Amino acid sequence: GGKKRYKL
Amino acid sequence: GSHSMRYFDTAMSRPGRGEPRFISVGYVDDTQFVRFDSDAASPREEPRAPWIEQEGPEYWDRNTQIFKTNTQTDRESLRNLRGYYNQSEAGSHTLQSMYGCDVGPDGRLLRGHNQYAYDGKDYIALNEDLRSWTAADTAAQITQRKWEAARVAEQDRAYLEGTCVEWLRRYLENGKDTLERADPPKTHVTHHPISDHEATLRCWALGFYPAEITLTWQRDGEDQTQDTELVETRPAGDRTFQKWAAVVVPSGEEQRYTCHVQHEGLPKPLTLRWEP
Amino acid sequence: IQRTPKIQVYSRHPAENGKSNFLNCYVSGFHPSDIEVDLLKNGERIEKVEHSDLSFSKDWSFYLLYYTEFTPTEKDEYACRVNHVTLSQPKIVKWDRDM
Repeated sequence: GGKKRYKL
Repeated sequence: GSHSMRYFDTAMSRPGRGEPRFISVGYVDDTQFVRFDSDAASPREEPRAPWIEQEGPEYWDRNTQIFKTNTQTDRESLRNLRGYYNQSEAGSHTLQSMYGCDVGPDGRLLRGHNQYAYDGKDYIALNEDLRSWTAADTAAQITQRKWEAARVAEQDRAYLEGTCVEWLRRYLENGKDTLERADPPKTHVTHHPISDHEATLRCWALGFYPAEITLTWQRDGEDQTQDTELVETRPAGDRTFQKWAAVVVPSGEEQRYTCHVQHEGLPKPLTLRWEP
Repeated sequence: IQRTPKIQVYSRHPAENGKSNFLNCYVSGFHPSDIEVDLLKNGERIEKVEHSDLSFSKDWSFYLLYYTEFTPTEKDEYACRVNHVTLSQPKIVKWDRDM
């Protein structure tokens, strides 16, 4: 399962 | 250790040709199991391996949502990135993400990963402690400040130590017949005369999985590292890989050469020689 | 930065004239990801060519496998034509049954 990542 | 789950996300802007394309492929070791492409007629997380198909509707929906959200976030990051580097809106740029976890034979976390590259160059990475960051430059330091302020590393750690390791363990169980099976290489040495004076000895390894392998040629038991031509391990297309190493030897001296093959599906490493 | 594609043309199984097989063109080590690959049969483009989902290695360079079912013969020449931003004109690599 993936993960919601954060904006750089 | 023995297994890894990893996601490889690529966001590429294309000014004048729509919004930045986003693609994400997930792998368990050298086996791809999912893909997502914002350019698909109807973008959704889809199975690319048999053992993942058993996951329910809820699994596919949640991951489709996670990737639609990552598509939006990478588009926002590409915009930010352009500003960090004082770049114009006219050029095409790439943001890649590589994240996941590795587990030992006992299934416990060996290490987590969460790193980024902008235009092919390392940008920022979560350190092995899953608590701090390494920024490659002053633009990445802006990202670092922001992530530190929002305590982002804590969330990543929670994912990498829990959710991630749990999924990998579940995939390993569901796809054990292939994921946990090492197919040893089928090996042989070919011989190709170049002139009356030299011939090429090529040592082959085919049908092996996983991709990790070492092929080395020795002359009189001495490694021929500088004189060996090695091609990059390549996918055969049936989940297995192939590779070869060649050496140009003087005619009549072929028997002084031996190829050594090391692969985890081999009980003991092989030693081969050209058998005319 | 930009990296030029490494290219390998080969069959899934050792070639045997008359036996059906798969012709592969594996392009790797390139950046950025836009690349054009055609599998050629006697200079002509093969239309039934599929490819893997874009992925990349630990060093961030991309890799793709393009493939098609084919039956090797003694006469037929096969090749892989690749174009990328790092190349002036398409690079063509001929299939060598022993490579």
